[PDB]
Amino acid sequence: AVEPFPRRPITRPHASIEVDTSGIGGSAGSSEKVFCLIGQAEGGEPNTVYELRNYSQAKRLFRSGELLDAIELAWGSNPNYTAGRILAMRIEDAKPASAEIGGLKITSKIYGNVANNIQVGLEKNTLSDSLRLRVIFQDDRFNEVYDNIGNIFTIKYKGEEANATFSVEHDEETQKASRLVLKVGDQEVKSYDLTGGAYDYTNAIITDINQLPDFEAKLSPFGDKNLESSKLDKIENANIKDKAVYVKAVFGDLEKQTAYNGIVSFEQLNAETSPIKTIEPFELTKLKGGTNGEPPATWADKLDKFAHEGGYYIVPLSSKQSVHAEVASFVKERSDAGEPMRAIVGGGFNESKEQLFGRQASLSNPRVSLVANSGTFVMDDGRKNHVPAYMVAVALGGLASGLEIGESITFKPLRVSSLDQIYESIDLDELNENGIISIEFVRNRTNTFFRIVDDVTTFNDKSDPVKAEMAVGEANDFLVSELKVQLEDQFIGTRTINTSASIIKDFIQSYLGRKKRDNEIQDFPAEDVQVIVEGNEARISMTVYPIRSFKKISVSLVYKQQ
Amino acid sequence: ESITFKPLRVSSLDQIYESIDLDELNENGIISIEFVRNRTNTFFRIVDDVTTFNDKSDPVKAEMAVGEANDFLVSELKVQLEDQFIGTRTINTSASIIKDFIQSYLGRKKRDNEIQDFPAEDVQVIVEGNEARISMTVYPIRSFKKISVSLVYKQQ
Amino acid sequence: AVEPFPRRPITRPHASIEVDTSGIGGSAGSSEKVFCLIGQAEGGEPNTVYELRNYSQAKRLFRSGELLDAIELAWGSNPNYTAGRILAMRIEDAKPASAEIGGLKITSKIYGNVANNIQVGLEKNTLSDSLRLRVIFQDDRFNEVYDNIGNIFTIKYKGEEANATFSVEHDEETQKASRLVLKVGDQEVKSYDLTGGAYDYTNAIITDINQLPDFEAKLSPFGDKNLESSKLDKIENANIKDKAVYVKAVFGDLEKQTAYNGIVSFEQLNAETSPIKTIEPFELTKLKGGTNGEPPATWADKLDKFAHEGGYYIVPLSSKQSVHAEVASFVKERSDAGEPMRAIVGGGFNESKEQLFGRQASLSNPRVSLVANSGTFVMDDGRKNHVPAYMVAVALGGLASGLEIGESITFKPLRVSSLDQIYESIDLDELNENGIISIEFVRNRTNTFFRIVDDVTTFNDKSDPVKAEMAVGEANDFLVSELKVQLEDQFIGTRTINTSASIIKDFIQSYLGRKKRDNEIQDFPAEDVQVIVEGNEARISMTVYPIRSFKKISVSLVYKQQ
Amino acid sequence: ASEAKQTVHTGNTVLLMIKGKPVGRAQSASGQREYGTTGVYEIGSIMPQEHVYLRYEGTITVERLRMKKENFADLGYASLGEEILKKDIIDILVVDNLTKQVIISYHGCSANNYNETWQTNEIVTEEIEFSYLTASDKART
Repeated sequence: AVEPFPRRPITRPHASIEVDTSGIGGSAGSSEKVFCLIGQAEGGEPNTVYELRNYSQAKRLFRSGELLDAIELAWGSNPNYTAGRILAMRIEDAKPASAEIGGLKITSKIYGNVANNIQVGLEKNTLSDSLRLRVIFQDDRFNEVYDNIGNIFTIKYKGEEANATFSVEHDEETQKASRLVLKVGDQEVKSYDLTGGAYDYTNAIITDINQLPDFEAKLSPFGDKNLESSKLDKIENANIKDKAVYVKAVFGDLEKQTAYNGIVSFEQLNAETSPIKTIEPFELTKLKGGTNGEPPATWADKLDKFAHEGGYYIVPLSSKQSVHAEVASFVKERSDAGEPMRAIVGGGFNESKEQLFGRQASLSNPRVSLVANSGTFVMDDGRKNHVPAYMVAVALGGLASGLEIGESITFKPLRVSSLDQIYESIDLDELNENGIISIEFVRNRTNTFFRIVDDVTTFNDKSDPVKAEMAVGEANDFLVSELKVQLEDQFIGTRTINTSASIIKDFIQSYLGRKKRDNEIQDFPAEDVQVIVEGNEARISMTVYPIRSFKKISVSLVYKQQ
Repeated sequence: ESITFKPLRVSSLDQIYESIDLDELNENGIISIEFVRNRTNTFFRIVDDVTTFNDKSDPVKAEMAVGEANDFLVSELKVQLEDQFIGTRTINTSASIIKDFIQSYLGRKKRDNEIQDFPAEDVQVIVEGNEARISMTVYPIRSFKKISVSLVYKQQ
Repeated sequence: AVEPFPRRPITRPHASIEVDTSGIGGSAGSSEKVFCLIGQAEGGEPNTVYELRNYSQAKRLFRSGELLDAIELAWGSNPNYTAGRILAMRIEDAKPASAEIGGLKITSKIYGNVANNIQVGLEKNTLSDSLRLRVIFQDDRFNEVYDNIGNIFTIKYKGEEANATFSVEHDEETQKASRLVLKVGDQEVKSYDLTGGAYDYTNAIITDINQLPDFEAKLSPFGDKNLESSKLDKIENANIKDKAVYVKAVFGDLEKQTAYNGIVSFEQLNAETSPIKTIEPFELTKLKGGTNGEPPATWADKLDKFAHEGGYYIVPLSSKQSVHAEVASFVKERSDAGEPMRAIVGGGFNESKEQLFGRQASLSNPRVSLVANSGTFVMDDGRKNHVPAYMVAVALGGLASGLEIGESITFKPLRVSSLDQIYESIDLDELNENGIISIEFVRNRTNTFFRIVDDVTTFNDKSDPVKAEMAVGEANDFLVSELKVQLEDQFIGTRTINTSASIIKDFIQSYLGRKKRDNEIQDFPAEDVQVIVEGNEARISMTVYPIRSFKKISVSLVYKQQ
Repeated sequence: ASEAKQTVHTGNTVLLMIKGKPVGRAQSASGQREYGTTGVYEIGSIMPQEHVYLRYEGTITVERLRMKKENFADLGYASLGEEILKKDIIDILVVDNLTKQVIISYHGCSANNYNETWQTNEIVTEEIEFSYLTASDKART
């Protein structure tokens, strides 16, 4: 994934303690499989996949949107089972805000409408021949101010002659500093030619200038001011004798002091060779152009980014049919390309059954599963988050990505406080047989839960458990992936002459033998395995029994009056 | 082990600094002493061990703990190598035996726990006549400095 | 080729240890074959091929360039399959830098733009009537100093006679000064012609003069000075009765000592028959005129330089189609001449498969293979470089160099950090079926691999493995070449008195049987060999079955109850 | 048959070194190791489900013909009396004679048993047993 945004390194050893009302609403749990999502998000940059591990990082990265509400449930949908590693990506093509004033261009790494609220301004400081910069950002409450910007160590002259003059000269084809000279009266004493060497470093120039008997070099009091001589502003005939001469690089020093501060980034304006325009102070200005784009009718380009990224149980955050059509085709190709995918979907605030039958008619791919119910969840903040069905699907997906390989989501609890719909037994039977997931309410002895009734997928034929149900498909998908990798390594890079059918047969039995010891499968008919070999090609067939699961029971009662 | 955060006998100091002042002072490469009081328990502590050298990019240069341990390590290794190899004939010596000796030296060093684990494979040698050249890779002893905590009250 | 650098002379027995950011790097492993490379590279002699056994030599001589990065890929790609020995020649026709000051023409052993950063100067040593030298190569920080240069020994005449005179004559035809006569009171004792014979060395002259009861020649302890007599300087009427008369060979002392400097060569300026411009002290001055030149439009002359070197694998670090044709023509010539070779080629960034087919259409030759993928590599010092395909070609070449003759590069892993494009299964099939070698990506539970799908040359036909699979053709190549060279030695080279066709047949069968006993060949027909003799010529024909590798496996599963 | 081409290490090809010297008149050398392997058994089935490693035992044996000079007692590599407590660890190498390449190395060797024999017409035989901490085979590649 695109790496999470960094943080400043350690400054000092200490113990930082603070208080927040919300804090961390969740975090990742230990896992192997990964969970993927896409939706509306206010933050980051578009067409990008990020690795999420903790709620705070996602919250800071994505300041607002349905994403965090979906994320929060996934890491808290169940006390024991949690989604784990998450991949996320915003749909809409947002753009940053911008401003171009006084020889500088200001842009925000944040893309969206909120970036327009960022205010940046430059002020003039006459006490030090410098500029101040202030930034204000109301929503994040991010403010930054810097003083004595653009100053580099000064020089002074000590001799008798009437004048001592200093200059900085630039390359005509790059505007970079090429030469700076020291002169005494009508004669020249020294110069530094910017072609590498000690002439690059102001630190060395301080030493070299100090070595001159008649010249003095002294540093500014406000922290480090070291800068490469290349960035120095052009200066001509700076009088050194009467007063110390200030060495200027407004752009170079500004960039260092305003380093980090990703809310604001700087570009120097090429004046309409387009020369580097002089920097000027200007009053605080709200940025403009920060916008959130519209989502296109086709997200297929967005979905392709998740390919070859090891994801599983994708969940698109949308109800409209067009998106569901794309993902169903997408996962199919992922299964073909040896990186199988499964998806969970929802139809909005449907709160009805007939619409689902039409949707289930549209979608019958075994690789996708549909959930019907919609309900309210209580966040960490306590908001009564009333959400469509496809948000409930995330809770199921978050649970599934945490659950082990060989166990189903069936009959397990859920965090949901309340639901919009509760169905009859016959309604559940018809709904379940249609191939749709539902959530049921159970109460006994004053103990209330919400449970997953089943794990059946949109595929219809019950005659193929590997197609119909998640438990068979999920375990089967990982099994073939593991077996396929081992077989490729063992056999492909070897000579045909020493290989034969019988050795292939023994390898399979050993692989299935060690698998059985781990109990990931039921026992297998070892004899059923048989092989054919011809030249560079071989064919294999094997028989294996699946992992069952007990679903229904029947009881009766009799009273004998004694 | 470093002098960092350890106490001191001092009864009182002339100066006490702010957190920002300490940060600027520490980053400049200057040692300072801080006053700590909690639950009516007062100490004076060494904030850090950084030296006058500026570049944080070279821990062996910047900090005492890396340099001090490194100084003794090379002194011990240098003496052993001089005794083992110099007073011997070149004809019976080769690169491979040199490589094994280094691994054994670093092997016994690791058992004593004076160093972190090392990538034994990275060691490689060249030999030519009376001269030989060696390069090795080793990992240092780390030290945990800063932590971050947060609090949340849920009213229950 | 030439192993360029011999030992550095040492002074003291000691052990020194110094921390550093970087180490000595990789090393050449044991190998049957040799790997040839050409590319942009700073340092070394142009149009000269250097053999490298260690990365240290590569740094020391090929001071920088993409070529040096290629060597790192060759040895760093896989520790198990580390690449073998290397032959390298820089494409750039660099020039030396020169300085002509103080009676001396000074030139750089280094070739390139770096050479202008060399500074050399002479100084006058008033303490002993001698000249002094300092050499500083600032980029490598190499500082050298010589003192008391030129003065060999001092003569004193001890008698009471009025005048003793020392004289040395000069020959204008050859500019030599080859006589040395001691005269006292207008009477001569001996004269030493410095043109060899009786007084070839100054050692004999010192012995001769010391024997004279009235004279003593005493050796200067500052530097070994046993120069040949012909190198003594022009001297005219020096008073021997004085405190000290010096015998001087300014260039001779310079010629010996300066030969050991690692940066500089010295020449004695002839005035511009012109007499000698006097060697005199001068300021430490930069050398000038050293440049990298330009690469040739045609690399054929460079490739011809590698003939009769045994490097089976050659890789040009370029994407030019014409250059590829030059190598293919060159390899074709060598293979027919009796020196088999293989060329590995790959061009540009993320080049279109159609453009790959365009290269295939232009070029279809079993002696060459075309690589399509471009990616990035993490290298020493932590730097990661995004590079064209021909750098990937080096990794394939370095890998194939390390692998044994009978083992193909097929399916073996690769360390490359990432690739520009991730080809699909169908995308990969199109390339491989059209004679394009590619890289495949796979993912484990928590691991990722980049694999070489198969061995294929640009030649498209699948009918003949030797044409298609370079590994198979390579096995045939080394088999025949090793056989013939051995056969040449026994019958042609070694004096053979008699020979029959049947004897040759037996020797061939003996050779093949040995290979099978070493597992180099799996099977062959014993009776297929043919031998014909015709005067001074013999024809040999035989067949051997190529080895077959394991390619395809097809698997099917059946789930069942119980 | 030839020196280089023989795929098998004959006794001739091998050389034994200690502390930068060869061991003269060596006759035999054996190295034995035990990983302390054990099987895991449970109530469910008799068959062992897994195998694990518990303890590492490593010993090397050497025999030698007592030279009139440079014996282990003379050379200090072995000790008889209380001086053993003043003897540090030793490292042994087994070497390829042709190129002085390393074949296998024993690290941290310390003595266990020391045996000596004298007889009327036989050559004096000196034997010694070393226990070591680890054994490594690296620098070959």
